[PDB]
Amino acid sequence: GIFGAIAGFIENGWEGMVDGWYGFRHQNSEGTGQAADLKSTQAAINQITGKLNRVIKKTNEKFHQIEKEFSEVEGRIQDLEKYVEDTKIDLWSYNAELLVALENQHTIDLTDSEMSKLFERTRRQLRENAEDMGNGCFKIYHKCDNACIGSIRNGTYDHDIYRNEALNNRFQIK
Amino acid sequence: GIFGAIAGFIENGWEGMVDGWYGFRHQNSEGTGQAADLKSTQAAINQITGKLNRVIKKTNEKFHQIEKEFSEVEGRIQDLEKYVEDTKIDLWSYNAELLVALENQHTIDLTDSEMSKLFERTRRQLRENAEDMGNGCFKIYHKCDNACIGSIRNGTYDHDIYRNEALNNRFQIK
Amino acid sequence: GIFGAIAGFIENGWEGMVDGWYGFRHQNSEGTGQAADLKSTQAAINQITGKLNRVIKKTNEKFHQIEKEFSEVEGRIQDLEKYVEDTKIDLWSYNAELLVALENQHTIDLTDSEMSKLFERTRRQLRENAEDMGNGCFKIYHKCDNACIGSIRNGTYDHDIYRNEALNNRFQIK
Amino acid sequence: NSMATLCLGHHAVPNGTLVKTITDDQIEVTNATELVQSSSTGRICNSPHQILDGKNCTLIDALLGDPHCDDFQNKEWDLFVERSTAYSNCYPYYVPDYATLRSLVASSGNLEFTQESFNWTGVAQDGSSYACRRGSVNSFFSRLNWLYNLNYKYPEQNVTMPNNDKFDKLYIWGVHHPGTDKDQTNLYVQASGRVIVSTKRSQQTVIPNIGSRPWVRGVSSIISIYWTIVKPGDILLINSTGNLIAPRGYFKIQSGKSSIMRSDAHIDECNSECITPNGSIPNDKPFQNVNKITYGACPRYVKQNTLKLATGMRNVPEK
Amino acid sequence: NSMATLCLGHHAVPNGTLVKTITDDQIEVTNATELVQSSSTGRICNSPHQILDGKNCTLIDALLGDPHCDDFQNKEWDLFVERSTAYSNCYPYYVPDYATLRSLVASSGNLEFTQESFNWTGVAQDGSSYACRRGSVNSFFSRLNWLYNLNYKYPEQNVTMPNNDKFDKLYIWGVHHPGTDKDQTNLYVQASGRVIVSTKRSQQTVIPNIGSRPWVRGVSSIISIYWTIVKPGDILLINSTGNLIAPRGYFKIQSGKSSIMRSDAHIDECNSECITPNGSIPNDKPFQNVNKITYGACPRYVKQNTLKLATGMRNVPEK
Amino acid sequence: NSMATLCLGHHAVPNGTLVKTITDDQIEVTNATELVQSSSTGRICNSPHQILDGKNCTLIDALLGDPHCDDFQNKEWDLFVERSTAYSNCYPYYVPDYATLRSLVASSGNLEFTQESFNWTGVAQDGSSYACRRGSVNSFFSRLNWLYNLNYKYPEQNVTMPNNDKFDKLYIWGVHHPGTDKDQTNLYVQASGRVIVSTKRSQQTVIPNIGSRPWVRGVSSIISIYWTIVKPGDILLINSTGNLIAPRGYFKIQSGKSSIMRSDAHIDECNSECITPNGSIPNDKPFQNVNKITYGACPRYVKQNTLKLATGMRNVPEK
Ligand SMILES: *[C@@H]1O[C@H](CO)[C@@H](O[C@@H]2O[C@H](CO)[C@@H](O[C@H]3O[C@H](CO[C@H]4O[C@H](CO)[C@@H](O)[C@H](O)[C@@H]4O)[C@@H](O)[C@H](O[C@H]4O[C@H](CO)[C@@H](O)[C@H](O)[C@@H]4O[C@H]4O[C@H](CO)[C@@H](O)[C@H](O)[C@@H]4O)[C@@H]3O)[C@H](O)[C@H]2NC(C)=O)[C@H](O)[C@H]1NC(C)=O
Ligand SMILES: *[C@@H]1O[C@H](CO)[C@@H](O[C@@H]2O[C@H](CO)[C@@H](O[C@H]3O[C@H](CO[C@H]4O[C@H](CO)[C@@H](O)[C@H](O)[C@@H]4O)[C@@H](O)[C@H](O[C@H]4O[C@H](CO)[C@@H](O)[C@H](O)[C@@H]4O[C@H]4O[C@H](CO)[C@@H](O)[C@H](O)[C@@H]4O)[C@@H]3O)[C@H](O)[C@H]2NC(C)=O)[C@H](O)[C@H]1NC(C)=O
Ligand SMILES: *[C@@H]1O[C@H](CO)[C@@H](O[C@@H]2O[C@H](CO)[C@@H](O[C@H]3O[C@H](CO[C@H]4O[C@H](CO)[C@@H](O)[C@H](O)[C@@H]4O)[C@@H](O)[C@H](O[C@H]4O[C@H](CO)[C@@H](O)[C@H](O)[C@@H]4O[C@H]4O[C@H](CO)[C@@H](O)[C@H](O)[C@@H]4O)[C@@H]3O)[C@H](O)[C@H]2NC(C)=O)[C@H](O)[C@H]1NC(C)=O
Ligand SMILES: *[C@@H]1O[C@H](CO)[C@@H](O[C@@H]2O[C@H](CO)[C@@H](O[C@@H]3O[C@H](CO)[C@@H](O)[C@H](O[C@H]4O[C@H](CO)[C@@H](O)[C@H](O[C@H]5O[C@H](CO)[C@@H](O)[C@H](O)[C@@H]5O)[C@@H]4O)[C@@H]3O)[C@H](O)[C@H]2NC(C)=O)[C@H](O)[C@H]1NC(C)=O
Ligand SMILES: *[C@@H]1O[C@H](CO)[C@@H](O[C@@H]2O[C@H](CO)[C@@H](O[C@@H]3O[C@H](CO[C@H]4O[C@H](CO)[C@@H](O)[C@H](O)[C@@H]4O)[C@@H](O)[C@H](O[C@H]4O[C@H](CO)[C@@H](O)[C@H](O)[C@@H]4O)[C@@H]3O)[C@H](O)[C@H]2NC(C)=O)[C@H](O)[C@H]1NC(C)=O
Ligand SMILES: *[C@@H]1O[C@H](CO)[C@@H](O[C@@H]2O[C@H](CO)[C@@H](O[C@@H]3O[C@H](CO[C@H]4O[C@H](CO)[C@@H](O)[C@H](O)[C@@H]4O)[C@@H](O)[C@H](O[C@H]4O[C@H](CO)[C@@H](O)[C@H](O)[C@@H]4O)[C@@H]3O)[C@H](O)[C@H]2NC(C)=O)[C@H](O)[C@H]1NC(C)=O
Ligand SMILES: *[C@@H]1O[C@H](CO)[C@@H](O[C@@H]2O[C@H](CO)[C@@H](O[C@@H]3O[C@H](CO)[C@@H](O)[C@H](O[C@H]4O[C@H](CO)[C@@H](O)[C@H](O)[C@@H]4O)[C@@H]3O)[C@H](O)[C@H]2NC(C)=O)[C@H](O)[C@H]1NC(C)=O
Ligand SMILES: *[C@@H]1O[C@H](CO)[C@@H](O[C@@H]2O[C@H](CO)[C@@H](O[C@@H]3O[C@H](CO)[C@@H](O)[C@H](O[C@H]4O[C@H](CO)[C@@H](O)[C@H](O)[C@@H]4O)[C@@H]3O)[C@H](O)[C@H]2NC(C)=O)[C@H](O)[C@H]1NC(C)=O
Ligand SMILES: *[C@@H]1O[C@H](CO)[C@@H](O[C@@H]2O[C@H](CO)[C@@H](O)[C@H](O)[C@H]2NC(C)=O)[C@H](O)[C@H]1NC(C)=O
Ligand SMILES: *[C@@H]1O[C@H](CO)[C@@H](O)[C@H](O)[C@H]1NC(C)=O
Ligand SMILES: *[C@@H]1O[C@H](CO)[C@@H](O)[C@H](O)[C@H]1NC(C)=O
Ligand SMILES: *[C@@H]1O[C@H](CO)[C@@H](O)[C@H](O)[C@H]1NC(C)=O
Repeated sequence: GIFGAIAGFIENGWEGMVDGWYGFRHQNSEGTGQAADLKSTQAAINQITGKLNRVIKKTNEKFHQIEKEFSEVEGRIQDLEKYVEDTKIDLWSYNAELLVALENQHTIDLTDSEMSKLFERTRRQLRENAEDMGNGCFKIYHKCDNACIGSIRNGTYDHDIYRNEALNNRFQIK
Repeated sequence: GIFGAIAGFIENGWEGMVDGWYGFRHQNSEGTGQAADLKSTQAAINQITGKLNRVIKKTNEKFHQIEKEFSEVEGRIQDLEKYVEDTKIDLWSYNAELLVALENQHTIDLTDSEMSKLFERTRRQLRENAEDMGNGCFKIYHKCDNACIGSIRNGTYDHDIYRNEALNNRFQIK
Repeated sequence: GIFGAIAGFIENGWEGMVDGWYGFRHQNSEGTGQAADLKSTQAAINQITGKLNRVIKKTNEKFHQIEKEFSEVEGRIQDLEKYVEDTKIDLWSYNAELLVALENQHTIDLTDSEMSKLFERTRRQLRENAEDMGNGCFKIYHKCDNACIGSIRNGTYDHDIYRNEALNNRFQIK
Repeated sequence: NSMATLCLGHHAVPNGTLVKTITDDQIEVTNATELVQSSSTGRICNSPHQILDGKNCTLIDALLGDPHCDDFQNKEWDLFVERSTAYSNCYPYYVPDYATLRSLVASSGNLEFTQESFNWTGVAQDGSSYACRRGSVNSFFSRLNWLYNLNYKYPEQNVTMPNNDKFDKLYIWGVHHPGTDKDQTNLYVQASGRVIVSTKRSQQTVIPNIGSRPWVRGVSSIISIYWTIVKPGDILLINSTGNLIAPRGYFKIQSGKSSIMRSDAHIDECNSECITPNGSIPNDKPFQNVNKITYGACPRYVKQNTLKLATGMRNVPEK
Repeated sequence: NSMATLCLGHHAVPNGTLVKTITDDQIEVTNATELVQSSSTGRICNSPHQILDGKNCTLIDALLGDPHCDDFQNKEWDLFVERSTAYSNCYPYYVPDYATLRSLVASSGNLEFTQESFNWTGVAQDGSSYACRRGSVNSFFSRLNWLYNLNYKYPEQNVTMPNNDKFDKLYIWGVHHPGTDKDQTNLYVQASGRVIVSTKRSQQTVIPNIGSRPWVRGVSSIISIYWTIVKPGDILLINSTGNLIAPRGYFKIQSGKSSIMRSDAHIDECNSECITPNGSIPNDKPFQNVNKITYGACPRYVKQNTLKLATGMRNVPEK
Repeated sequence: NSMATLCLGHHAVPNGTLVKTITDDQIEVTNATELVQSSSTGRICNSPHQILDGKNCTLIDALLGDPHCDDFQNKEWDLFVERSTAYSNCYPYYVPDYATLRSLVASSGNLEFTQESFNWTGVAQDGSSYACRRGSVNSFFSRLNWLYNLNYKYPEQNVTMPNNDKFDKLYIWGVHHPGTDKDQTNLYVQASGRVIVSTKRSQQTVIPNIGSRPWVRGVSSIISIYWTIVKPGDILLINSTGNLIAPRGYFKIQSGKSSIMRSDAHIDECNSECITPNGSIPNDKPFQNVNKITYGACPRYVKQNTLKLATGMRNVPEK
């Protein structure tokens, strides 16, 4: 997409994540795990549900119109009755083709955005205790048990407690 | 929006910034102030004025056309006269409805952009002397008087002279 | 554009680059060089070729239609044959006018996007061994010969073997 | 040095669908939905729209009163369905602006007939014909009154009829074209004549033309069918030397959602807002590919038979 | 503390507006402007377009030359405005394809009448009637010449009139259908006849039908109004046995921005390029909701009564 | 020296191109491609569409068989080209709804004529005229048979001709309108006359009007031209007591992609899918400003003369 996160610096998706659209995978001292993120998932879904309802509009509903098939050759007036209906169908076929094209381009780019937004939210939160590895993963430089991981996934991660521990693990003689 | 800054990590907008659209707000030892950014404000207005002028403007000038109302039952030819005009009205109603949805979706996204661009442009300036608190505010690790703050609102902020002081406040026995 | 990279934090473009759409200029002990990045150049081209091929798409083969120029005064029926063709032309003119403006707006944004992607690719690649000068350039804090530079542009820069040398230059007395 | 990794990722599916975008032509998202209804059941649901199956009767034959169409008298409808197997079994006729007369009656929505007493003096009424047999017994169109000679005489006729109600009134009448100058005198005694049917706002004048016509059900003659709308405060004014196929009354002409459609589709017990000639179709989708002829709340006909709208991110499965 | 905190942000307002987007139905921005014109003064501006208030005269009644329409001779317009209070006050007439004649005269944009002396012989000219009365004095359609018997004779006419100019000529002629057989012979001595009006390109034939018509203003007769256009180098050629309401000349007929509109709106002294039957509306918006009938540089008629184009960012306010 | 700088950038060109966007009216990009095709050679390419050069004959004149148009008999076309230098050099005629008969014959795509033998009796055939000369030798339309009296007798023709084939049949015929009552009786020894042409589905009746018409090639008469289509199982019934311009057979009517266009452009041995009255144009672009009249696979006509689609990024050169 235009944000380069889905099909971009995230090498692939997770078929095994069925409780959301965006989520966390972690590896720490107690083991490994996976957890969907509800905010980003609900953000993307509510946008796609919204545009979907505008598209299935619904309006129209016509009753007595013009005849559109003819069993006799008639000439001028019939040439017009056909040209009008033909003109209209091409114009609506165009609208329908362009609508799906524009919408799908936007459906992809917004789902790309929601991924990038969840990454930036996580980046700001970790502050100076983690480095971006480049694949949507963070290396967290301090002991971060399940409580610490959970405090990131919910938005209550206090970087200050781990800052001194993390800053030392980053700077030395590697 | 798609950049997640307005109605994003910026929790709300300053209802009392009457002199601009985007701007700064500070607190140093001297006092707390506020000032709008002319560059980002003018950028957003000129794009919105631009699309406004394309959307207003002529030209639809029509002078002798078909009769749109009828006091008599006439049948076939009036059926067609009605169908042609009704067909035209639905198509334009669609064009108008879709036009406003696309413009407004983009009017919102481009303003969200200009917020994020001013932020990133600022972080490129402070380089290694400040940290992103994640809410839209920077924490600056050196003494920055009002002339120093004012030097951030223009390209004049020379990070080289504050680097040694800032790094020490960032890294110490914490 | 909306990513603030082209005509943005990159002041201007390089008329000296003709073998790519995006690239690297570098400066080290051995001197200067210039190489185009194929992956990003190709990515922006494949999209523009895609939309160019969708826009130029065989459709619209019509044969016997209505008459559209008249050499007699006939009134009601001719008024309609003209209103029909006139209504149609205005509609396809609007479709044409809007299609160009959307595709052109998107083409600018998406090319601006690919420049930003390449920058964020290079930034993550350098980890903690360089800093953003703001002009679109990175200041690398270690000895990086032409071979080293090559590994950066080519996904093979191993930041670990320079991290100690780099951090020593970034923090010290200066 | 006990570190920890935290990875951000997304949603992926084994069974993606290809959608279409501004830049790519086929691209795999996790999920999409169809926007073009392309299938029908082949049957017309009997509700919500009040269907009136014409069967062997066309709307005009029912209007005029073809004896085998008597079961359509005073019938109302939301959609009249004309069938290809229909026929005519009464006197041979032809209607200039047939399409127009059929159009305005179809949109009226009813065949509600109201009789009126035209003061014909000196003429024998209720003319019959072998070509329009009502079971081996002779008769004519039910809503038309054939005037012929009474005691080897025909007086030049004149009658007024006003519209004193608050609604437009639709009058259907005709003019007889005998096939030989023999039949012309044996019916109206005169050699040829004029029929002048007028209102304050309209004017109609017909001259009969004697001459042979294609043999149909016994007779080589034909009737021409004409219609006249009389608005409130206006007048209908017949004036005729002969050859007049007189009206018996008016039809209430209304405006509403009513229409007509040609289709041989069977009518089934179900419910569907949208009707097409080849069957009822659903209208949950915004576009449809079944037929450009529709009636009711329908999707808009388009040339495409499929347009998938993406409802998910790009699918990037197991690499 | 060696501290300083720099915050970046965006402005906001208390009173934001809701707008439609691709994603959301109602979302609050800081400022939007309306794109649909939905109001009018109720009055028509008489500039920059040259308006012609028809008053009690229809464009057809001015064309033919009604007495009370005398004030429209040789007049021009850009927008002719027919009123609902209009009436006729001359001989009863009817016009086949009235809609077409009105349409073509309206687009022509003038009534500039040129006199022409046709060479009628043996026939009384300037016939008048009790219906078309210019005071107590009986007179007739100003642009029409009623031909009738002279010394109890009417000789079959034949008269030419070539178009020796460079522009199109428009002739408005007619045919008389009298109520009685007696009136036919008092005016034209002979029985019903043929009026044959052809050109090199056109061809028109009318057969007068004597009959009783709706009694109007003293007469139970009627006049069928027809028209003819003569090309440069072409020739108008009349051949009438009788029953001819002959023309006094031609109208010049060229093309341009002229048209006609039914409306009862008063006319003030303002300036608005866009006219609707409801009055003038300002064309500063690209769409409008007043009327589908428009004349001039107008916004395009849509079905919505409001489309708010957002001209600001999201409104995010308080907590 | 412990230092190395890596700059990232994008290219530029010295000469951009201005394009339109949603935001700007003009903005510079490195590249664009035109979308409006607004030029042509001025020459219709004779392939891949079967072109037929009408030269001096309107399609109606070739249909009827004007002598100077005998080349065009039994021709086929995908596009018939009518030239402004066309003249008519036979008997004078006019066609009510000329436009329709021109439209339907042009859409049928051929002039394949099949001769049939009607059993005319007591009547002289192959009537010729001084106005329609085939080499200073009097003759007439090649597809019309002029019937007149034989030995002071014109027995009432009555003849049927059924369509026992798959293809529909198109018959062309006419009614002669003599100038004087003398010409009427000299040709048909009976005043007036009558022509009744019937199918089971259609009925055309014409009464010839005697009267002087504009002098053309020595005659003051004229011929009305009529057409009639007969579907399989149907019948063609002609009943004339005089003044019939009989047919000689039927035209084979088909339904295809044939049409007709007015131009004076020359025809070359090139090849182009799209045809305009200005010569062929390339259909590589999606829109065209050449003409709203097109034939075949063409770009859609728009009003803009240029619409540039950006094919590159913003062009930002030396500051
Ligand atoms: C002007 O020119 C036209 C055209 O030529 C001419 O019109 C012709 O008129 C005659 C009049 O009789 C008519 O004759 C036939 O009509 C019937 C044809 O019916 C079908 O026959 C076949 C299939 O069924 C098929 O080939 C045909 O195409 C058609 O579909 C037919 O009834 C007639 O046959 C009669 O023969 C004797 C006559 O008594 C009887 O033994 C028959 O039963 C039948 O008629 C009698 O039947 C019933 C029995 O109960 C009886 O009650 C009734 O009274 C009737 O007398 C003929 O074959 C032509 O069809 C018709 N042609 C067209 C094209 O219309 C005009 O007559 C001419 N004008 C003048 C003034 O002469
Ligand atoms: C064929 O069939 C038609 C149908 O009937 C028939 O036509 C009919 O003809 C009669 C007589 O001509 C006509 O009768 C009167 O119609 C007028 C309309 O009536 C109402 O409207 C008026 C207001 O708009 C007003 O008068 C009343 O409200 C009225 O109720 C009516 O006006 C006429 O009245 C005049 O008739 C005679 C003529 O002398 C007098 O009795 C009256 O006073 C009146 O005016 C006379 O007096 C004044 C006094 O000074 C005098 O100045 C004036 O000049 C005049 O002489 C009509 O009589 C029917 O309307 C009409 N039917 C229609 C139209 O449907 C044909 O006659 C039939 N064909 C044949 C050959 O017989
Ligand atoms: C009702 O009223 C109409 C109109 O008032 C009337 O129609 C008129 O009828 C007359 C008689 O037929 C006719 O008169 C001559 O018109 C011909 C056209 O003239 C045009 O030619 C010019 C040059 O071509 C051109 O500039 C103009 O457009 C001009 O108007 C004219 O050719 C005829 O005259 C030739 O023919 C006669 C007959 O032989 C000869 O006597 C003449 O000398 C002349 O040329 C002769 O010489 C040439 C050698 O050069 C020779 O080769 C040739 O054979 C010929 O003999 C016509 O006489 C009017 O044109 C016509 N007008 C209209 C409008 O139709 C009706 O007749 C009236 N109805 C009744 C029942 O009476
Ligand atoms: C188109 O424009 C032309 C140009 O003006 C018009 O032409 C004119 O037509 C009229 C009518 O056709 C012509 O007058 C007739 O001339 C003929 C010439 O032969 C003449 O026979 C006829 O008189 C006959 O008609 C009378 C009708 O009342 C009969 O009663 C009478 O017949 C009886 O009388 C004789 C006594 O002599 C007895 O022997 C018998 O008892 C007989 O039965 C009489 O013979 C008319 O006078 C006129 O000449 C002509 N003008 C020109 C310049 O050619 C067309 O009329 C016009 N057509 C339209 C408008 O449709
Ligand atoms: C909804 O309702 C509509 C209306 O019926 C249906 O749409 C029609 O579908 C039929 C197919 O079932 C279409 O008919 C086909 O198209 C062509 C039309 O025939 C042309 O060619 C002949 C001469 O060859 C001309 O005379 C004629 O005027 C036409 O120009 C043909 O190509 C097809 O012929 C095929 O069938 C015959 C046997 O039947 C074979 O022998 C042939 O070789 C050939 O293969 C056929 O006739 C029709 O055009 C459609 N549109 C209409 C009628 O307007 C929908 O199918 C129906 N259902 C749905 C779900 O939409
Ligand atoms: C600019 O000029 C135009 C032209 O007149 C005006 O448009 C008219 O607007 C009025 C009011 O909106 C319309 O009048 C009303 O329409 C009602 C519904 O219309 C349909 O429904 C009935 C079914 O009952 C059909 O029979 C009918 O033919 C219509 O198809 C009618 O019901 C109204 O009747 C009256 O009675 C009811 C009582 O039930 C009252 O409550 C109503 O108020 C009303 O007085 C009435 O007919 C009218 O149809 C419009 N005309 C046209 C041509 O569009 C604009 O209003 C005017 N101004 C502006 C700003 O645009
Ligand atoms: C259509 O074409 C047909 C061709 O068949 C044509 O039909 C013919 O019509 C005429 C008149 O309408 C018929 O003539 C009649 O013939 C019968 C047969 O015996 C006679 O009895 C009639 O005599 C009466 O008519 C006289 C008229 O002056 C009276 O004076 C006399 O006293 C008699 O009452 C009359 O002559 C003719 O028979 C038919 N043809 C055939 C083959 O039967 C018809 O006219 C055409 N219609 C058009 C062109 O409109
Ligand atoms: C509309 O309806 C009216 C009302 O009936 C009708 O008017 C009537 O027409 C008849 C026919 O013209 C008139 O009756 C006439 O009466 C006079 C009395 O003086 C007679 O002279 C007439 O007889 C003629 O008949 C011969 C032919 O057989 C002629 O050659 C001869 O010369 C005689 O004149 C004729 O019978 C009647 O007077 C009028 N009016 C009324 C009130 O009856 C009119 O015909 C209808 N309009 C149509 C049918 O178009
Ligand atoms: C146009 O017609 C109207 C009818 O509505 C005339 O208005 C009336 O005319 C009478 C007679 O002069 C006056 O007494 C009334 O006061 C008028 N107004 C009404 C009845 O409301 C009008 O005079 C006619 N002529 C014009 C407008 O020039
Ligand atoms: C934050 O993490 C804690 C674990 O310490 C958990 O109990 C809580 O539910 C999380 N917050 C939310 C909003 O779920
Ligand atoms: C900011 O930069 C420009 C150029 O010097 C000017 O607006 C202003 O003087 C500067 N402000 C400070 C505080 O230097
Ligand atoms: C990328 O890897 C190293 C960089 O020095 C080099 O050996 C290799 O050739 C590079 N790739 C290409 C295509 O040259």
